[PDB]
Amino acid sequence: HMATGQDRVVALVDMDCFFVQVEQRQNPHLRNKPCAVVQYKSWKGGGIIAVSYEARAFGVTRSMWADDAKKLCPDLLLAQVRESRGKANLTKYREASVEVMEIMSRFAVIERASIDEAYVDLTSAVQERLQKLQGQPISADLLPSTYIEGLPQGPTETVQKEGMRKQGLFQWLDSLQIDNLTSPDLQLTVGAVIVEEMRAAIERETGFQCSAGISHNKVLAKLACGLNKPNRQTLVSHGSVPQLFSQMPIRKIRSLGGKLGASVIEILGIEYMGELTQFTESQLQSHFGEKNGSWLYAMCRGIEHDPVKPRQLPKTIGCSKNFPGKTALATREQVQWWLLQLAQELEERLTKDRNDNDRVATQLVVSIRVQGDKRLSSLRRCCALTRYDAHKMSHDAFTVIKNCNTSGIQTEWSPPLTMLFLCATKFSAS
DNA sequence: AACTATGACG
DNA sequence: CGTCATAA
Ligand SMILES: Nc1nc2c(ncn2[C@H]2C[C@H](O)[C@@H](COP(=O)(O)NP(=O)(O)OP(=O)(O)O)O2)c(=O)[nH]1
Ligand SMILES: [Mg+2]
Ligand SMILES: [Mg+2]
Repeated sequence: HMATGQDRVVALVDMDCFFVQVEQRQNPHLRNKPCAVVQYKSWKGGGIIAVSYEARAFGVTRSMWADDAKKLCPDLLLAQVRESRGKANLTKYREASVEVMEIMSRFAVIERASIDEAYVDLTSAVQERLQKLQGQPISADLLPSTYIEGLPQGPTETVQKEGMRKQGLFQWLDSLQIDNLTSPDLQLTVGAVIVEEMRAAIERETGFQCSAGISHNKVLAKLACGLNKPNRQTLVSHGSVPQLFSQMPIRKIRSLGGKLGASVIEILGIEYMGELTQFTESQLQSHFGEKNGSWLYAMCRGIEHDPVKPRQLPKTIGCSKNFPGKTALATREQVQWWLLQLAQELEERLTKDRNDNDRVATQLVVSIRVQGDKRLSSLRRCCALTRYDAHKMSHDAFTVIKNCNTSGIQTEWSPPLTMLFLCATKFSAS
C-alpha cells in the first residue's frame, strides 16, 4: 500500500499542557485552575512557557510575560521553573518525560520528538492484534476518546461535540470491512484501539493526560494529534486528506512553518496544502529543489515516508544561558564563572546519562554570541570531551573562546557576550 | 528583554 | 566541519 502511502500505521502522542500537568500533579492546589509555568520572575514577572487550558480560555499563551498574562487573567496561578547554578533547571520535566516515554516503549518502537511527545510505529502491533480476534467486529466502546476526522458526513445529539464524535465514529465503524485484514482503514482503526490503551496506561501510571494522532505517516499523525486536543485522539485516514487539505493553511504542516512554507505560498500564489496537487513534481523541484519538491508533491497527496526512527535518547546534551541587554558579560571572571555553572549542570546530566544509558559523549561544543552581532552565534568551536569534569570542560571551553576577547584591559571582556552554550555530542557506547 | 532539540546543505 | 532552518 506504499503507492498510496497507506503502508504504515503511525501515531504521535503529545502531552497536554505538559509542564503544567507536572506542576499540578505535585501541587494539588493548582489542579483544575487557570495556571501557567513561568521561567524567572524578575523581568516582567517572568516568561510563560506552559499554560493550562483554563488559562488559555483567557487568552494566555506561551512566550507571554507573566505580568501581561495577569492582565488577561487576574486569578492566574503560577509555578516557577526551578533554578540551579543561576539558571533554569528543567530536571523535573525531564524526569516526568522519562515516565511517559518508558510507558510508551512497552507498546512499540518510538521516536522521541520532544520532551513531551513521541512517534510510534504501530504497523507490527496492529498486524499481531489483527490476527488475534480475527474477524471480530470493533466496538465503539474500544474507542472511547477517538475522533474520526471528516465524519460525520452526509444526510442523517450532533449539536454537542460528544454527540458529534459518536456519530462520526459510528459511521466509520459501520463502513469498516472487518473481514479484510489488509485494509488500511481497518489497520488505522486497530492502531487507534492500541493508542487508546497506551493513553490509558499513561494516565493510570503517571496521572498525566495526553492527546494523539493516528495516521499512515508522521506528518499526518502530528497534524491529527492537534485537531481534538486536549485529552482526545484523532484518526486521519488517507480518504480524509482531500477535504482536510483543501482549506488547510500550508504553514500548519510539519516543516512548513518557516521560510520554506512562506516561499511555497509566495512563489506559487496559493494558501492551502490541497492547491499543491495542481503542480507537477518537476515544477515543484524547480522552485524548491529536488528533495523539497519531491516531498511536497507526495505530501499534498497525504503521502510521506519519513521513518519512525528507533531513538529514545537525545543525540546531544546541552546547557545554555542568555544574557540580554545590559546583562551581557563584560568581565573575564564573569565569563569563567558562567562557563563553570553550565559545565557543572552539564557534568551532572552527562554522568546520569552515562549511568542510565551506557554511553559517553566524546565532543564538547562551545557556542557564544557577542553583543551587536546579528547572528545567533558569534563563535562556535569544539574540543575533545575526554572526562566528565566540570572544571576541565569549563577550562577547555574558555581556552577555545578566549581569543574572541578584544579588550586590552586584563579584567575586562569585550565585546560583551549575550549568550553561552555548552553542548556534549558524538556519543559512543560504554 | 523570550528562554532552554534535530536535520540538511555545501 | 560550521551554518542555517525548524521547532517544543
Ligand atoms: N522553554 C520553553 N519551553 C517550551 C516552549 N514550548 C514548549 N515548551 C515546553 C513546555 C510545554 O509544556 C512542553 C510541551 O510543548 P507542547 O507540546 O508544545 N505544549 P503543551 O504541552 O504545553 O500543551 P499542548 O500540547 O496541550 O498544547 O514543552 C518554549 O518555547 N520554550
Ligand atoms: Mg504538549
Ligand atoms: Mg509537544
